[PDB]
Amino acid sequence: MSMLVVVTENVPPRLRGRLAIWLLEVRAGVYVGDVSAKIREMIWEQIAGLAEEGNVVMAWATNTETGFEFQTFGLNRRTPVDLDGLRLVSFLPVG
Amino acid sequence: MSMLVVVTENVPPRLRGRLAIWLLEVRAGVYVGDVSAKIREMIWEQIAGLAEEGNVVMAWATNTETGFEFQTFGLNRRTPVDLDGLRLVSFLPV
Amino acid sequence: LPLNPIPLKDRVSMIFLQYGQIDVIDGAFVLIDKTGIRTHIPVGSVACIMLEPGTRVSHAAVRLAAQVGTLLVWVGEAGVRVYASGQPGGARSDKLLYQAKLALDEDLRLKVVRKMFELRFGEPAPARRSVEQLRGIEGSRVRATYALLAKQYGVTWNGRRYDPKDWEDTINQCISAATSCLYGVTEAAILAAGYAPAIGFVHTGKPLSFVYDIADIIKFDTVVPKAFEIARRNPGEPDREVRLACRDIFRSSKTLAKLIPLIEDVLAAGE
Amino acid sequence: VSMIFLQYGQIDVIDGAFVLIDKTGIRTHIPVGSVACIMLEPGTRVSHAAVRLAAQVGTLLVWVGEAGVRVYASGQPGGARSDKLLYQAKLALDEDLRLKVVRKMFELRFGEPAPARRSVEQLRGIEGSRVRATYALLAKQYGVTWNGRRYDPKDWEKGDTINQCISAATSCLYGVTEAAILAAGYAPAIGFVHTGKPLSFVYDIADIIKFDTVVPKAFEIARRNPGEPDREVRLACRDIFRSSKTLAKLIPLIEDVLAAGEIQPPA
Amino acid sequence: LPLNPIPLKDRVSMIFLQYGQIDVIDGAFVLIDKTGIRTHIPVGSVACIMLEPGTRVSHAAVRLAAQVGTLLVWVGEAGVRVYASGQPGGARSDKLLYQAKLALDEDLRLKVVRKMFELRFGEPAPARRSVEQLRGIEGSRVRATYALLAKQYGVTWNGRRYDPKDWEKGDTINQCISAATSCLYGVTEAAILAAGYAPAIGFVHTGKPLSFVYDIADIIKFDTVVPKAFEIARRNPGEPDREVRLACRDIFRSSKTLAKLIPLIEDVLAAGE
Amino acid sequence: SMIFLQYGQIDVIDGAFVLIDKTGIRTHIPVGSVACIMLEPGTRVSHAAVRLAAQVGTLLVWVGEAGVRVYASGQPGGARSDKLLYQAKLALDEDLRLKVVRKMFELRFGEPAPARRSVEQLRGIEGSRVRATYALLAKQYGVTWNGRRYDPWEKGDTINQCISAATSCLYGVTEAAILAAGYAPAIGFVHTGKPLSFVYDIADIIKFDTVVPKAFEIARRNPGEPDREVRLACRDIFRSSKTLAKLIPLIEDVLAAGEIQPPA
DNA sequence: GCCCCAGTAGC
DNA sequence: GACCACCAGTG
DNA sequence: CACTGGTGGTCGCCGCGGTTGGAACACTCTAAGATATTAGA
DNA sequence: GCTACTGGGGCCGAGGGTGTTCCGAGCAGTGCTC
Ligand code: NI
Ligand code: NI
Ligand code: NI
Ligand code: NI
Ligand code: NI
Ligand code: NI
Ligand code: NI
Ligand code: NI
Ligand code: NI
Ligand code: NI
Ligand code: NI
Ligand code: NI
Ligand code: NI
Ligand code: NI
Ligand code: NI
Ligand code: NI
Ligand code: NI
Ligand code: NI
Ligand code: NI
Ligand code: NI
Ligand code: NI
Ligand code: NI
Repeated sequence: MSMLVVVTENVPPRLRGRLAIWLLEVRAGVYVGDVSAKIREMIWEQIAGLAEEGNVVMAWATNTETGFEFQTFGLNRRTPVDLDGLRLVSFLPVG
Repeated sequence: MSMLVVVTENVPPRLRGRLAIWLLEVRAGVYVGDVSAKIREMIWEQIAGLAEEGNVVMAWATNTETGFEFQTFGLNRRTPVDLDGLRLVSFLPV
Repeated sequence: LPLNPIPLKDRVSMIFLQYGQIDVIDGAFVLIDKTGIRTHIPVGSVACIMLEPGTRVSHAAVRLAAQVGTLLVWVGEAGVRVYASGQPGGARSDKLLYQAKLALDEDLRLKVVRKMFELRFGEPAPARRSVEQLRGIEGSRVRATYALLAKQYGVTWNGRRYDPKDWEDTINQCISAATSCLYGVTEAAILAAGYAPAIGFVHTGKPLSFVYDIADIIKFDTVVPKAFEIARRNPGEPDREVRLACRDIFRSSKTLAKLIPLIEDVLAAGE
Repeated sequence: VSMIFLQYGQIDVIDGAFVLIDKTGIRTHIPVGSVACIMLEPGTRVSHAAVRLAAQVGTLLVWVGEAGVRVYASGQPGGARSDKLLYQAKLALDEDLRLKVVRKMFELRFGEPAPARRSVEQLRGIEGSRVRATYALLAKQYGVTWNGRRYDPKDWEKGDTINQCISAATSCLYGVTEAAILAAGYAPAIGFVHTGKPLSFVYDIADIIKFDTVVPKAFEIARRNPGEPDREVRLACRDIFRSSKTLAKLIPLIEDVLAAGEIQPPA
Repeated sequence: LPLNPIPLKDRVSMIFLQYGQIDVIDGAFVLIDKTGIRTHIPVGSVACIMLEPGTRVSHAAVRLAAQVGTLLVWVGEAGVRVYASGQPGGARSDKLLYQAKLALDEDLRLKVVRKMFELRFGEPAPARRSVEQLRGIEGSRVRATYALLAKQYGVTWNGRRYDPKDWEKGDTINQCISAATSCLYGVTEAAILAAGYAPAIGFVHTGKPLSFVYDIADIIKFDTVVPKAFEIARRNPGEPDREVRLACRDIFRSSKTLAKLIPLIEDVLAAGE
Repeated sequence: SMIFLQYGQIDVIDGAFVLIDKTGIRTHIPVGSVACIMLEPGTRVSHAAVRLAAQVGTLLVWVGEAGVRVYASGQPGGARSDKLLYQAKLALDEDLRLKVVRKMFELRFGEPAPARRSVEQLRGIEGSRVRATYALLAKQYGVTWNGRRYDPWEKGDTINQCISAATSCLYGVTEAAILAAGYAPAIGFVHTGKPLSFVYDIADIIKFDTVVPKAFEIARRNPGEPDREVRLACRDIFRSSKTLAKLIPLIEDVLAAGEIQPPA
C-alpha cells in the first residue's frame, strides 16, 4: 500500500475518467490514491496507452532516500535530471 | 516519514519558492516530498500564511482507510465533501 | 485497452450515495446532484456502493460498476439491504462446485456447521448435536450476548426486533445499520471470491444464506459492540455515526482482507 | 418464465407498477405480476423505487445490451434460488447424470443421438470433428477463403475477417445464452461438457444452436465484407435474436437439457 | 514566517553541483546552467550540498542554505573538501561545553579515545596505553586493513595517500577511496555541526581543522565505505566520481548513517562519564 | 584586519582576490592582506575564490550591511580549537568565569564591581542599572516609557520595537566580531545556555553607549517603518564608529582578564 | 435516453 | 549587483 | 491560470535572566486422410 | 493550460478442449530588569 499521485497535462478525457475510476481527482488533472505495485503498473499502462498527446507524471512512495520515485510520459518544459542517482527536475527555457 | 503532495493555484511566488525549499516541483504548482508530521504541519503553516488569495490543497499518506488524507485552503470549484467519514471531491457548477 | 477489477483487500469498505442521479461521464462513476454539483466516485476502489433512496442509476453506471468488480447495493431506511447488482458470472466454477458439493452432502454440511460454531464461540460445539440443536444454541448464545453487551454498555435492551415497525429505541437501529454494513461487505467478498451467496449451511432457505453464515461468524467480534457504543451516546444522526464507526472497525480489523480466508477455512472442514 | 425488454427511457413506479417513460413521453405501465424478468437495454435509467418494487416482488433485473447481445450486470447476483443451483450442481457432479445431460445436449445439437458406448471426452472429440467439417462446408457454401479458426488473442485487428465475424457472432450468442441461463435461475459456471471456466454452462448451451443461424450469418457478413464487420455481425445477431425470439426459446431448452438427468426439478 | 530547519535524519544524504551559477529565485535554491536551464534544488531537504569547481553562489544562496540548516561544502578533485559554510551560531552550548570538558582533562580525553578504539575495531584497546601509542596501533591496523581489502578485491596497492596532491598518473584506487571518504566526511561534518558540537575539537586527531570529523567518521569508515571504493576501483570505470557518489548514496541509505551519526557521537563522548 | 565587500563578484586574478563591480573598478587583494572578508548583500563568490581563501586560511563571513546581521560564515563551528578551548576553560572554572564577569562589569560601567559579589548578584546590579538607564533615556529623549514589554511584532509599543531592532543590529556586529576573533558565540559568562550568549554579553557591554540612545532618538521622531530607520541608523553608526574593528580587542581584553595564557 | 467525439472559443 | 514587487499579454 | 518581460526600490522580516498467485506446458479424443499428423472441441 | 457548449452518431471493443507445474539576584520606594 504505497501512496500514488498522477499529474496529467493535455490528455484526452478518456484517460481522465479512467484515472477517476481508481484515483481521486483533487485538482484539475491531479489524481491521488493509495495502490499496490501491480495496480500502479496497470495505471501506468492506462496512461501510456491513453495519454497519446499530453505529458503525464507519476510519483509513488518508496524506500528510496528521497522517499518516493517518479516517471514521466511525453514531453514537458520540466524535465527530470539525474544528479548522481538523485533525480531532480530542471526547467528548460524557451527553445 | 510519509509522502506529501501540495498542489497550489493562483498563489504568489513566495509560497512557490518556500514550497520549493523542502518539496520537489514536478509540475507547475505540484509539489512532492517525503516529510514527517511536524514538518508537514510547518509546511501547512507556510501555506496558510503565504497563499493569501489562492487555493492550495495538501494531501499526505496516513493509515486511514483510503491511505491518505487532504485539506484545502481557499475557495475552489473542486470542494471536499464528507460521505459518512470518507472525504471525496465534488465539482461545483458555474 | 481493457479494464479489470482490483483485489478486494486494496479497496475501501463502502460508499453511501443518496439524492442524485448516477451517470458515467468520460468513463467515470459520477454522482450528479439536483443542483448540478458533480461528484466523482472512485468506484474501482470501493468494495460496495450503497444506493440510498433518491438515486437514479444509469445503464452505463451499472455496467461500469460491474466491470470494475464493485457491488451495487440498493438499500432502504437504516441501510437495510433491498437489492444488489454485480458481475453476472463472478463465481469461479471450482469454488462454486466445491461449495455446492459441501452443501449437498449432509455429512460435510454438518462438518461446516460445527466448524462455524467453533470459529464463532472459540470452543468446539457439543458432540452428537444436530444442525437444529446447534442453531438453537446459537439463538440462546446470541440472545445472552446481546444482553451482556447491553448491561456492559448501559443501554436499555428488550430484544432484537429487526423490523423497523416497533422502533419509534436507537439501539436496534444501530445494530441494523451496522450489521447491514457487514452484510454488504460480506456479500461483496463472497461474490468476489467466486462463491454463491444463496448456497448456505446454517441460515438455509434465505436468499443470502452464506452471507448470513460468514457475517454471523464475526458479527459480535467487531461490528455489534460498536453499534452499542454508538447507541449509548444517542446522536442526532445515528446512521452516519454507525457508518463511520463500522468503517473504522473494518479498517482496523482488516475485515476485507480476512473475509476470503475465513470462507476458505470454514469450507475446509470437508477434506 | 415471462420477461420484457426496456429501452431508451426511465423506469419509475406509478400506482405500484413499473412504468417506462420514453424520450417522447410514452409511458409503459407494467404490472408487477405480468413480468418475471426485466432486461434493461442501453439508454435506461433505473429509479430507486423501481428497484425496491422489483425486490419486494422478486423481479429479476438484468442490465444487458440491445436484444441481450451482452449481459453487463444482473440483480440477485451469484444466483437467487439455491435449489436450482444445487440442482444443476448435483447434475454436474455425478458422472452418470453429467453424461446423461451431455448426451441430451448432443442429441439436441445434432438431430442424431450420439453413440452410447462413448464417454464425455469421446463425445468432445466427435464434436470437434463435426465442427471442423462444418467450418469447411460453410466456407465453401459462402465462398470465403478459409485457413482455419486460429486467431491472435492479444490483438483483435490481426485476425481474418471470417474469424472476426465468427468471434463476434459467438460473443452475441454467449450474450443471449447467458441471459437465458440467468433468467432460468441457473449458474453459468456449472458446466457439463465445458468445465473449469466461469461461463462453461454458457458454452454448453450456446454450442447447441450455434451453427443453426448465427455462424452462417457470420459467414454471410464475411462474404459481403463490410468496413466494420464486427459491428455488422453484432447488429445482425441482434436482429436474429429479436426476430426469431432466441432468448424465449432458450429457457425451455435449458430446462429440458437439465431435465434429461432424470432428477426431479425444483419447480 | 521563520522557516525553521528540518531534522538531519529526515534529509537526503548529499547533492553535487558541477557548473552554473547558484541563485535564489523567489526564495528558492536554484542552479542556473550556462544554457539557461533552471534547476530548483530542495536545499532544506538535503544534509549537505557539494559545490564543484564552476559554481558561483550568491549571497542570498548562502543565506538561504545556512538558514535552512544545510551545510555548504566546496570541493575540488574527487570531491575532497575545500571549504564549508553553515550557521554562525548553530552550536548548542551544553553539548559544546561537554565536548570541551572532555577535551580539557587528560583522563576524560583518554576515555573518549579508548571508546573510539573500542567502537572502531572489534576488540577493546590495551589498558594503560597513552594516546600516541594507541594512535600508532591505529595506524598499523589501518595500514593492514588497506592492504587486506586491496588483496581481497585484487587492486594493485601501494599505500594510502590522502591528498590528491600526492596522486600519480594512474592511481585510481586512492581516487575512489578519497571520493568516498570525502562524502563520509561531508555528512559527518554536517552531523557534528547540526548536533551542536565543534568539528575542530578532536580527541584522536588534533590540530587539524576537522579533527572530530575525522574521528567520528574514521570510527565507521571501513565498515562499508572503503571496500566499496575498492570494488569500484577494481571495475575501473570511466566516470569514477559519479559511481562512487552513487554507491556512497546507497550505503548511506542502507546503513542509515545520517540518522546514526549523532547517537554515535553521544555514545563516544558518553565514555568520558 | 578585515575588509567589507559588496555589490560585485569575487573571483581570482593571477593569485589575488579580485572584486569586480558594475562600474569596472577591479579591487585586487593579496592572499595575506586580509584575515577575514565580510560579504555584504550583493556579492557572488566564485569557486576559485573560496578555494584560495581555503588555501591561505582566510575566513569568509556572509553578513548584512555593515554586519547588521550575520547570515553565514566559513569554517563553521570555528576553525581554531585553541581559542575554543581557551574560552571554554575560561567558562568552566568558577574562579576564571567570575573574573571574566567582573571584567565585563568594569568595561561596561565606568567603575569596578563591588567585591565579593557573585554572578547572580552582579546580574541583579546589572538589571537595576539597566532599568535606571531606561528611565533616564526615556526622560532625556522624551519618550513615553512603560517597560521592556513586547509580545513574542507590529502589535506593540514603538519604543520597544526600536530597542528590539537596535539590539538586533548590535547582536549582528557583535556576532561578526566574535566569529572574526575565532571564538564561539554560544559559550557565555553572564548569559548561559543560548547559542548566542557571548554575543549578548559583549553586546551588553556597549549596548547603552550608542545604539540604544539612537533607538530612543528615532523613537523621539515618528517615522514610518521604524525597523528600517533603526537598522540603517545602526548601520551608519557601525560604519562611522568602526564598531566591528573595536569589538575584537574588547573581546581579547575581556577574556584576557581571566589571567590565562592567551593563544597567539 | 445515455454517452463519446469533434470543433470553438474564452480566460 | 542580487533580488523582489508590480502589471498586464498570450496561449 | 501559468509564464514572461522591464523598471523602481531595497539590501530587512528583529525581541534575549537561567534552570527544571498466473501462465507454460502437458495432455484426451476423433475423424479426416501425408493412414501420419492435424484441425477442431 | 483547462472548461463549457452543442449537434451527430452509436448503443460497440469480443474469440473458450482440460488440468497441472520554579528559581536566583539586586534595588527602588512590592514591581523591574537581567
Ligand atoms: Ni443469523
Ligand atoms: Ni480477445
Ligand atoms: Ni584518521
Ligand atoms: Ni519576533
Ligand atoms: Ni543581556
Ligand atoms: Ni432517442
Ligand atoms: Ni548597483
Ligand atoms: Ni521576469
Ligand atoms: Ni531588472
Ligand atoms: Ni534595475
Ligand atoms: Ni535600482
Ligand atoms: Ni524573565
Ligand atoms: Ni477417409
Ligand atoms: Ni464447445
Ligand atoms: Ni494546471
Ligand atoms: Ni458539453
Ligand atoms: Ni448534444
Ligand atoms: Ni443529439
Ligand atoms: Ni442523435
Ligand atoms: Ni472495432
Ligand atoms: Ni486448445
Ligand atoms: Ni532608596
